Amino acid sequence: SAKSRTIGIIGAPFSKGQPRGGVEEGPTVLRKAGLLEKLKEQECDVKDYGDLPFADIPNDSPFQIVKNPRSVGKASEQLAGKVAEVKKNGRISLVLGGDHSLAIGSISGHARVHPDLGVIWVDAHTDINTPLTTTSGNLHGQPVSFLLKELKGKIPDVPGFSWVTPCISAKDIVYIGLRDVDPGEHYILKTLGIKYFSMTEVDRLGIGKVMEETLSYLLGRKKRPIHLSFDVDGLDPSFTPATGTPVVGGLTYREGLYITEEIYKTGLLSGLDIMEVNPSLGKTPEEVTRTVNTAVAITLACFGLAREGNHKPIDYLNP
Amino acid sequence: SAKSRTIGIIGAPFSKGQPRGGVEEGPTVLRKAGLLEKLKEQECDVKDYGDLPFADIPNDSPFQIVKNPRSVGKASEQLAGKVAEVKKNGRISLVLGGDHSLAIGSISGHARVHPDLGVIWVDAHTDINTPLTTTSGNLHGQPVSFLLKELKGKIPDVPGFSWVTPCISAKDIVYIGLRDVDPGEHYILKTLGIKYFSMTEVDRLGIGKVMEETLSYLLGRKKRPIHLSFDVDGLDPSFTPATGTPVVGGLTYREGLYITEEIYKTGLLSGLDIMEVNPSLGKTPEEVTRTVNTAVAITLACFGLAREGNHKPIDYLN
Amino acid sequence: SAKSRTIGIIGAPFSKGQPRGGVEEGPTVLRKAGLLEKLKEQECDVKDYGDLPFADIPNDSPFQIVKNPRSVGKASEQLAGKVAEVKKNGRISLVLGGDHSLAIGSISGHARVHPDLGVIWVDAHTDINTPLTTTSGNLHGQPVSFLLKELKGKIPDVPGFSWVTPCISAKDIVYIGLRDVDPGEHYILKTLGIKYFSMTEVDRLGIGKVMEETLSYLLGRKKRPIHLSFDVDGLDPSFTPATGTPVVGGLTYREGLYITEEIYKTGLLSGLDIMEVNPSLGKTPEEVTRTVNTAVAITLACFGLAREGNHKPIDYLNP
Ligand SMILES: [NH3+][C@@]1(C(=O)O)C[C@]2(CC[NH2+]C2)C[C@@H]1CCC[B-](O)(O)O
Ligand SMILES: [NH3+][C@@]1(C(=O)O)C[C@]2(CC[NH2+]C2)C[C@@H]1CCC[B-](O)(O)O
Ligand SMILES: [NH3+][C@@]1(C(=O)O)C[C@]2(CC[NH2+]C2)C[C@@H]1CCC[B-](O)(O)O
Ligand SMILES: [Mn+2]
Ligand SMILES: [Mn+2]
Ligand SMILES: [Mn+2]
Ligand SMILES: [Mn+2]
Ligand SMILES: [Mn+2]
Ligand SMILES: [Mn+2]
Repeated sequence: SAKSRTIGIIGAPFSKGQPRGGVEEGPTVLRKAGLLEKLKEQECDVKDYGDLPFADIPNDSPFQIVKNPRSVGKASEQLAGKVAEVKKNGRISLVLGGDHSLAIGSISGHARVHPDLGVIWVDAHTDINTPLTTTSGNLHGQPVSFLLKELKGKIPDVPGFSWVTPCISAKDIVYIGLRDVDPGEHYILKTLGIKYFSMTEVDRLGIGKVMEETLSYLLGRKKRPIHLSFDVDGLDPSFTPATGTPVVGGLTYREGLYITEEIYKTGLLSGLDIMEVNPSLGKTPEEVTRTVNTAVAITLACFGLAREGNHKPIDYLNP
Repeated sequence: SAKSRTIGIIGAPFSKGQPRGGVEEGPTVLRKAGLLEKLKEQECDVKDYGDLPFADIPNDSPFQIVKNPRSVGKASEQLAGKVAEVKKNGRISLVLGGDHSLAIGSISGHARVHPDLGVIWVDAHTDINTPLTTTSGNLHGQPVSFLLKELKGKIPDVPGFSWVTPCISAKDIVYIGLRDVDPGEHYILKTLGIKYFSMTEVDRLGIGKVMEETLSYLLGRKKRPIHLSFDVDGLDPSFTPATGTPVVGGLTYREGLYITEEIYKTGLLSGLDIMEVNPSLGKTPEEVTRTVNTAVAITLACFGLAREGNHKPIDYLN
Repeated sequence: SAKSRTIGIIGAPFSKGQPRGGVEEGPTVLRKAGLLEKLKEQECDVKDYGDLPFADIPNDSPFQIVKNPRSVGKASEQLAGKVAEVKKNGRISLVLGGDHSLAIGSISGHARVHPDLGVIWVDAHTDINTPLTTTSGNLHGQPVSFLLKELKGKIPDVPGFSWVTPCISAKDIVYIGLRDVDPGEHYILKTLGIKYFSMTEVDRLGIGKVMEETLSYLLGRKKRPIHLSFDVDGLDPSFTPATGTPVVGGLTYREGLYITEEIYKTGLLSGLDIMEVNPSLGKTPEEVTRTVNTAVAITLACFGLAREGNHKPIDYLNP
């Protein structure tokens, strides 16, 4: 199959980045929904590397207020190794989460094989809090801080993160869907001059202009791999309610599909994260099914499924 | 009343273009909602040509996988005759469906009186499958194939369709709202070079640019008649749930009203189809009422009802 | 605090401008939701002038079809005096309604201190019916007609309104969100040549272009105080269902936040009305809260709360 439709699926059943149980069932519910089968139906070369075990770390005291540092640290270190293995096999790494702290490992591992990569971060949250700016202490709101080169000297020695080396510069990341940012995070976002399209920008410009600007900002100088880190809470909770930190006034089902359709069209998608699907956080069994279906739809669009339609290079009027 | 406000209403209680029962009740639920009365309230000259009787064809064997060919063929043939009669009487034909296979008859009947007409097709689906590309065999998903001049020779001899003559060229149709297109249909669109605004285009451009481009593509050379074929599943199932083939991520209530408001403003609406309203597919009685109300609102906008407001040519302050 | 964040709160528990009971509980439910506390949390200087006592007028006969004229007349006369007092104290007047007839008093009282003010009217309705064009006889659908200078000679001697002097010209008002306009109102709108962005315009242009044009139309010549009169039914009933006259196809939660965010950014907000919140019209206990939370969110955006985030002028990376 073509490069843009060759896929290495990694299940990352991990939850200790945040306090709500159930996010570790994300790989299980996404698979049961028939993700692998639906991708193979759209001419994809899919290989399943299974679910990473993430063996228990019973002795994992907090670093100041930062909860489960060694667990989050080790899960991300093993994900890095697995993502790098998938990348070396000439496959787009498809990380099924799991909480967004796993992005430390996903982007790090991807950058080991492709150091020139650019990040598109779809989320309601910046996840750029450092272990010292965080007020919650939940590492799922800190991944970007461990990855940025400009934040070196501002990240303290956190147990389980000594393997981490900042791999991305402030200029190679674009945020889309922002609407819930902490004071410390907003300060980081402005002082470093990170490119962002909050909900305000999406409202002002329209998702067409947002995507046109996002892709020109990151690819204008030179074509390079794209790493899309998709947090389902980035979409409005009317489409993805079964998630840990939902915020009203989010990206629509259409905007979510438009972002992913545009990234596919570049033929440069190299890494993908489908994060924060928590099937225990539905209010009804339908809310869970609605979130999973939306997450599956976003994923299919990342690998070629277009609303206008798709067809094989054959004559349909004379079979 | 003005030409843009003179209507000939045709009831088309037909369902055999698809397998789900209840879509034949569409003319009944749209009328009960007070469509005729509400149109007369907005200074429309309304003439009701009634509901067409669709006689049973008991031995209507399938053409390959294509279900009920003679039934779908005869219903359209009847609709074509009625639409032409309405058009000759200087009226805008308002077809109350019924499934989308009735578009074969609606557009054919309209083209007999106005051959230079342009088609605006609002829908989640292209309905351009031919009897040979179709996988479902449901005729409601093949009306455009029978109408296109470029597909002459690609349509086999289907029982009940020998009266059909392709009346529209690939350059005379614009699609709005596409989000569920079959491989064969996508091939047809691309090879014939049909103009389309799928949900991707609506997201990219905005409905303002979509309409500006749709109307310029069609009338740019000179003014010509407009046939709007409105399938309620073109709109999102949060506004029109009571329909046979609903697809998520659809046109909003606002986008639907914006398309119809822009078409009204041209004063060139000559034919209208309000299709696929199925009152048996509402999960609650409210889902049915919501779909009917949305369909009625779309129809009123086609004949002048504007969100900014409307007023009679009199002095309201004196 | 900053002028744009120095606020004076006025409670206006009044309902006799329409026939549905409960809209007088609007100030009570908005306060209970913690509006004052949330504003002080975003560095606002908040002063509460309390709830205006609206004494009963037992012998209130209708003027033709116009219901409760003296009651509506006296309530706005009382509000005008209070708004003017708040304005003289160098504060942004924040009127918590209450039905939209109170806009007669809110805009009048504001114009006594700032006569060059511009009005942004966020609503589904024009509220421009005169006491003679109205078919309902409900004064909350008439405040604009009492305020316009061009409609002087067309407003009859209505009991309780002799204190009223038209303070705004047709060129000084912009409508946003219109979708339910009476024939008489549409005639007034067109004959006077009032600037408006009905839902048709919002769909055509996008809220970005709508706001850019609204602010340019009013502030292009000279900076002037902005009076935002926000009726919650201007937003779609999926966000504000607990309201008297809901109309489908309204402004989204995002569009509402975008309008208010843009008005804040000018630093020229001088008067604000949060009207038609009726907690008795919520089909479930959930519908009231949704409407209330939405109204509180709109208000916070008017005084600085931004979706991209906010931060204090301190170095967060080096405390
Ligand atoms: N910035 C947060 C954090 O934990 O740092 C604050 C938060 C808790 C209270 N208000 C929202 C959650 C947010 C982190 C979001 C992490 B996510 O992976 O879902 O983007
Ligand atoms: N192209 C379809 C067909 O029946 O040909 C296939 C369909 C069934 C399963 N996938 C979508 C329905 C579609 C026909 C749509 C007809 B309609 O009037 O609703 O637009
Ligand atoms: N123009 C109205 C009026 O009473 O003037 C007519 C109305 C009643 C039935 N149809 C809509 C209500 C509208 C006025 C609404 C007042 B409001 O402040 O909520 O806009
Ligand atoms: Mn996240
Ligand atoms: Mn998030
Ligand atoms: Mn159709
Ligand atoms: Mn359809
Ligand atoms: Mn109002
Ligand atoms: Mn209103």
